[PDB]
Amino acid sequence: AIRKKLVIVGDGACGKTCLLIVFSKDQFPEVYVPTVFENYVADIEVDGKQVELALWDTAGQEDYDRLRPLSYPDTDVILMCFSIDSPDSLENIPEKWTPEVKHFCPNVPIILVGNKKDLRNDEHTRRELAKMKQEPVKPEEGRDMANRIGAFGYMECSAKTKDGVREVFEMATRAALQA
Amino acid sequence: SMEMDEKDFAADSWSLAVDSSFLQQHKKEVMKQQDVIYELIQTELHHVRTLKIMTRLFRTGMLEELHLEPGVVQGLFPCVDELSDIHTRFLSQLLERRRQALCPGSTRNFVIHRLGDLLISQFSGPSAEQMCKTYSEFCSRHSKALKLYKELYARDKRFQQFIRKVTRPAVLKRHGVQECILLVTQRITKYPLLISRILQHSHGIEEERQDLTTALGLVKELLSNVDEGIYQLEKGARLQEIYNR
Ligand SMILES: CN(C)C(=O)c1ccc(F)cc1Br
Repeated sequence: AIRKKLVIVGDGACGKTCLLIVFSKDQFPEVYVPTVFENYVADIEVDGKQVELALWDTAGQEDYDRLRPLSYPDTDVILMCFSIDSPDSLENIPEKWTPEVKHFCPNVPIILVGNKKDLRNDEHTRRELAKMKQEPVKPEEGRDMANRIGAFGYMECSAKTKDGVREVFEMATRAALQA
Repeated sequence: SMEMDEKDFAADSWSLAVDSSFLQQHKKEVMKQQDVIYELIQTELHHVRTLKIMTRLFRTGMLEELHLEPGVVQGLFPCVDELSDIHTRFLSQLLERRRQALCPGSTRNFVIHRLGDLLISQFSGPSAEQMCKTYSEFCSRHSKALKLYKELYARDKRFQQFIRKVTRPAVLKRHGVQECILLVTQRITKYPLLISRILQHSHGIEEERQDLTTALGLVKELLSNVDEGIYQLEKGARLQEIYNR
């Protein structure tokens, strides 16, 4: 099994911590959802290849520009996250997160991930966003941003229901294995 | 970690650690506050364990088994004794607050009502100055430690055999040398997230809400000072590269 490193980046409200927790336990916690994620090494077999995929979160480092880059050395794949219930999290992708990741992780594949996809058709979410002249992120808006930023691909998931979570990490493993 | 503390923090939450008959005596808001305090102590116990792997398994094993050049082990594990002293002392205070709160006849049923004062003490005065000095030094030497590790693993056979030997057990799966270094660098930025969530469930006693608000501010001040005090050291960097920063 070859060792690969994955780092997830995105705004504080993007759901990156929850996504790593749900994947690493293969379960949305029924009693207590942890506030933080330390690290994890997942055993993944994708397209017949066995990989040990180390997972890291950047939560808590968003305001600290000299501490945050210490998470990037030798990263093999980046998950760049935004929440579908937050068009503001999607607007910060191209000129804040993307230039930083391209600088510290040159030539590393980026997968743009739309989290909380279950909220796209949530009535409470649609009412709250409409007060700021907003609506949940549409799939084409996500794909277009991924295309513009030079992402390897665009994917969506819901940590709450687990839908799409396995597929995101299997694809990240395939991206980490490419030349 | 020692078995007594591992068993006390084996459960995924405070609500699963205490007896169900004790859990049922508390209101939902108390259970939510205690679950987050339990996560702060449990993650602190694991952080002190990461530092013990670095000092006892790696650092001391390299000194006792290998023939490394002088200054190489200090380069791989900068400030680890100072970091161990800071966090073992903090963990001791957290565990003593829990132990004093136990019900007589129980080794698992407790409620911690007064964490804020302990956090203000940790993140103020000389202990905060030592945390700031130690993390500014450690985090500035982080890139250099990773590069030194990679060079030794690729070129020294006895070093590669030593690493493969001591990291083979399944309990070391997440704790290779580079993984330990990044776990330590990331620890300090977990504190505001944990403290803010404890504060969210600590409004019942106004003195406690005020104390956690003060602690959160002190932790953010420490992080801002550490972040401003970092500049990565590079082996063989020339003075001209430094003054042209
Ligand atoms: C001076 N120095 C080591 C860097 O700027 C750096 C480079 C790459 C990386 F992934 C993280 C960092 Br921090």
